[PDB]
Amino acid sequence: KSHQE
Amino acid sequence: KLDIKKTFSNRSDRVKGIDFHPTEPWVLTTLYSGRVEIWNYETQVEVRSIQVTETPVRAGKFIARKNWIIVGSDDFRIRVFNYNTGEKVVDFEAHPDYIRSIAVHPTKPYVLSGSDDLTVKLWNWENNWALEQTFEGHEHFVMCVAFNPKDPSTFASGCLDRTVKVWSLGQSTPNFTLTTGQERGVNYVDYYPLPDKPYMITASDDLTIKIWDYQTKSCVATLEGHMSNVSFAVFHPTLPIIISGSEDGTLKIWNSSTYKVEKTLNVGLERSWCIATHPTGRKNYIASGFDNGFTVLSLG
Repeated sequence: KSHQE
Repeated sequence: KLDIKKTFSNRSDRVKGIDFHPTEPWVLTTLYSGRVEIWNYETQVEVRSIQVTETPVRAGKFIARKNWIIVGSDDFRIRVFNYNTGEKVVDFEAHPDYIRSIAVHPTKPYVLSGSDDLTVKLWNWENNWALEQTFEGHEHFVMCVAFNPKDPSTFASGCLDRTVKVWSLGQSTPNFTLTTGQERGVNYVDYYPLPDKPYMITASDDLTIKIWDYQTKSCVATLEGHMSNVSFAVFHPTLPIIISGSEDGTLKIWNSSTYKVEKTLNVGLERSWCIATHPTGRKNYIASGFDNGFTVLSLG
């Protein structure tokens, strides 16, 4: 998952 | 005169979304913890807060028109609350994946949501929040949606597929696609609000910010200076400046004519994720959300 944060 | 003053800062869990109320000295924050807060930044007192969900709430806007806030979360849902009573107005599944961004039409009862499901959707609150249109074409997470303030029958989506698409309400394909050359994708897109320039601005994980002429599709300028992912870049509505924020933990103020950095700020709250500018430019207020809280600044 890209850009989870 | 650029005379930056801290109006109010408080600590919280990571804030992913932020917005100014247009007539009350309030800022809305939406947190990675599922919580949303509305602070009066002048009295430094919380006006209302809600534990909306357990998942991150990445998007949040006031709908002053209706005394609402609208929020979107990783649990796939759009929720609307009355900020005077705290009452939940509506609660529906909007996308089968994360909601990254929400935009509100200035005169019509329309809301746009951008999602990891590769789409933008248009909801109509005068038609029971019915889904009126789905905009398909993007090939990765759409990270940001924004109406053209000079013509809100059009809007832009910024996407990790390295493009910005500009669309017309009522039409199924983009009016144009901008191939940005920002190879790690587009995290953010914003319009210059004034009629003298047909400008848009994009921010990327590739550490660049780019300015675009939306009539010729040309890159006007590339702004370098950040040392980690650029989370956002926006034109200030009244001051001749650009404001950006980065995972390098800084805010940068750039001259909008020369495109040179005028000021770098480390407000001490770690990584920067989101931005808002006061709609009418009151006290030249801006606000940004960070890993460790938010700050509201007066620029001059």
